[PDB]
Amino acid sequence: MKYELIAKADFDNIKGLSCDQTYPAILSCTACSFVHPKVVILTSESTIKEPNVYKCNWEMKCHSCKNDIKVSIYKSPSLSTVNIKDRYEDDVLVSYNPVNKNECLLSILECSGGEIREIKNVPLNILTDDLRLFNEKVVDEKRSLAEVYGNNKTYSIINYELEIRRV
Amino acid sequence: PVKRKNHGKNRKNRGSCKPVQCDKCGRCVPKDKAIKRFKIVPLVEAGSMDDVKVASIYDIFEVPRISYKNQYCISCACHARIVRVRSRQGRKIRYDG
Amino acid sequence: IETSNEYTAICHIKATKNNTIIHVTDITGSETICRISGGMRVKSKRDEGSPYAAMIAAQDVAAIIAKRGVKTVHFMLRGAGGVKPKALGAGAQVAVRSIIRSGIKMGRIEDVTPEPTDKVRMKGGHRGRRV
Amino acid sequence: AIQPPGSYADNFTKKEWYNLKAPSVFPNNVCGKTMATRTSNKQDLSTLLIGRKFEVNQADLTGNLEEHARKFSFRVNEVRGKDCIGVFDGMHMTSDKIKGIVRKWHTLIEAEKDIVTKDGAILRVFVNAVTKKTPACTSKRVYCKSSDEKRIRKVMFDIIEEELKDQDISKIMKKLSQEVIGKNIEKAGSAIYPLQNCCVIKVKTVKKAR
RNA sequence: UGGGAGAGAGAUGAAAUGUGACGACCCUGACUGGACGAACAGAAGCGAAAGCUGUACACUUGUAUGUAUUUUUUGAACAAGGACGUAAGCUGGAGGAGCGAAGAUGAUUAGAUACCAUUGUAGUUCCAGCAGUAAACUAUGCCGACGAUGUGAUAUGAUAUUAAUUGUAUUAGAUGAUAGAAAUUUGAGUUUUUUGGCUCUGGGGAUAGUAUGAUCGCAAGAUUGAAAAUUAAAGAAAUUGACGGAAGA
Ligand SMILES: [Mg+2]
Ligand SMILES: [Mg+2]
Ligand SMILES: [Mg+2]
Ligand SMILES: [Mg+2]
Ligand SMILES: [Mg+2]
Ligand SMILES: [Mg+2]
Ligand SMILES: [Mg+2]
Ligand SMILES: [Mg+2]
Ligand SMILES: [Mg+2]
Ligand SMILES: [Zn+2]
Ligand SMILES: [Zn+2]
Repeated sequence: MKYELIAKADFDNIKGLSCDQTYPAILSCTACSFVHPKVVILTSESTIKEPNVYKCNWEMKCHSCKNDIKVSIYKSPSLSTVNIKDRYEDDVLVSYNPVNKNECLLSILECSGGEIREIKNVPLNILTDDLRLFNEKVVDEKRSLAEVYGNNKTYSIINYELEIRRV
Repeated sequence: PVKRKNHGKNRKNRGSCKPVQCDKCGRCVPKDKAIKRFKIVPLVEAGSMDDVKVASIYDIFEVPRISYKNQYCISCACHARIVRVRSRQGRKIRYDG
Repeated sequence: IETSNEYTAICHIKATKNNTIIHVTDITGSETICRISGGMRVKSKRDEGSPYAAMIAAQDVAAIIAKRGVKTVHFMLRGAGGVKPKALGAGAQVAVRSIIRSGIKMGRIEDVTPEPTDKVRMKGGHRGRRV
Repeated sequence: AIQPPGSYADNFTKKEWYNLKAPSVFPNNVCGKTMATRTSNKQDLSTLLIGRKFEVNQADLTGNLEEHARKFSFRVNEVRGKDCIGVFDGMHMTSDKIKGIVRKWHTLIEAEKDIVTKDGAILRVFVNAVTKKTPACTSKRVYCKSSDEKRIRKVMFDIIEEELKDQDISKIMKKLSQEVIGKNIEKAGSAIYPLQNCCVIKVKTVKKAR
């Protein structure tokens, strides 16, 4: 059961999106149709390793049926890098995920015990089409963030909605 | 030293026997040096014995049973605890049916 | 009296450790009334042959078979057969209890596991399957 | 629903219904309903109804609750109106009673023969028997000699040829349902060695009747 | 290959490659090929050994039990010579369903060219011949005289009669007795109070079944078979502890 992270909205004057590999989610067992009532935060830094049976990124044991649930996080396949200049005249290498036509991939999830239902919102990093970078933006209640640059430049997001689809 | 009187199996005054095959692993074993069990199970469960009575179109009928014979090599047999290690003086007891 | 609204049908069940398949047909065996397998309702590959997914696979059978006018059902149970170990799976007793529970009467139960007179060479070497 | 739909690249209403008919030797000749699909008008469905086979219990035909072990299968050759007519071509015993009669420490004898009816058809029969316990109950070794298994097999050839020589199908089917063979073979075979549990297992048809 | 029906089937501790809308998998109706005789099936039978289970005929062959049948000492074991000999492996023709070394892919791993899984050739099947090795083990050469009770098994004769106990030849097991370093044991007994007859083999470990010569074989290889330089141990049966990614209460 291989899922993905895909953001779809109306985009203008952006070049890419970036985030931290951390997502709160609601999980559910596949032996019993039971929804875990509490949200669970998952990180790409927590490692659990056994030598010859399995390896995983997060671990869980069910309460109703005691079935094992293993979650693992992978990185994005289409990950590219562009140079950028700072305020002072120098060069710095940054990494980002390129926005395609009305779509953008972030990360790959995978699961061998249970399902994923809903993922919460992450404060993503926005890349400017005309070669600039801003650190941390949080999408508001309207699901639409707009910000104006000083020299009469504007970028915006319209109707930001997250989705998951198994492959 | 010698461990058992008959060495591995109960074969006397013969030269050879054709081999049979285990069900779990599938290695060849001679038919004398095998472990064979017999058990008879019914088609219906005892937990579902009363519930067929309300659904029967017939008045009275018999529930049928089937038999089975199994064969194993001795590596598979001791692993599934069909046959266990016994005492040295208690090895000579033979439980015929 | 045998109307088009009520008749007698035969049910085949093929249960192994990996999967259970429920196939119900008429008295001849040439036309399929309904056929729903246990793997079609489950989502994880480990749970195709579980007794949990079989009772889901038996209850949706009783819903569609009520539309096509079946009153009583005969039963044919079998295993894997051949060179495969032929023993009855876990989902055998689960399926026969759930169709009866919905209100359908049973006619006859028979055991049809095909047993060979002689075997062919099984999988595995002279020393066997060693895990 | 393990398979996602984007990963890999009502005819029940238009179906006609018919009735089955057994041969009229058994008092319950009605068996059940079948199905057939009519494609369009000016079509004859009689080609599809011939080649099928059905199988009915013996106890449902006889209307009796005593015996249920034997089983009969019939072949369709002709349609009248909404009815389908059958003829006897197959018989076999149930699998659970076949496995029950065999035992350890006891001699099993079996035989077979090909035989021809009054019409142009050839049949096969199978006969089994096991040995009986003597009142000399000291022996667990109730095995019989291999010389006497020849002699009991010769008597098995005689009664098969005598009971089913050239009699017609009405005498063929009723002689099997009444078990006339195994009881007569139990009296005759018991002279050399006492037997029990004599029965008929299966009846096979070799070639069809014109 | 003819009918019905329309999404997954199959494997694992858990999965992956591989596989299915040119329609599998399941239930049905007919066909063609190759291999093999389930359950009964045993501390039961036959064979010089390797070995030998579907039915009916044809040819051919053992050991044992009974007995006023012929002949009259023709016997046991064997250097030279001769025949048979599972499984692979070779040349020639027939065949090829399942299984499958070598080769190639998917996972595990520090590393796997190994265990796991998917494919895949020679082979294993038949006929005609070479080849001569196995833990070919009862690890116990062949012939001959005497031996303690109890429960069995195969064949067959006498007494006896529906109730038994008895003869000869093989064979399984238990308890004593002997012998043995001991485990064990109707011979592995009748032995320092050592002898009925006949063939073959061994002399502390390692070098080594290795070199060299000779005789066999289409080949692979088989039988026979040393030494120079080295070393104080190698080994068999059994008690007491310690350990087990060993099992029960
Ligand atoms: Mg041997
Ligand atoms: Mg047989
Ligand atoms: Mg004898
Ligand atoms: Mg000499
Ligand atoms: Mg010689
Ligand atoms: Mg030779
Ligand atoms: Mg040798
Ligand atoms: Mg030797
Ligand atoms: Mg010898
Ligand atoms: Zn659960
Ligand atoms: Zn095994």
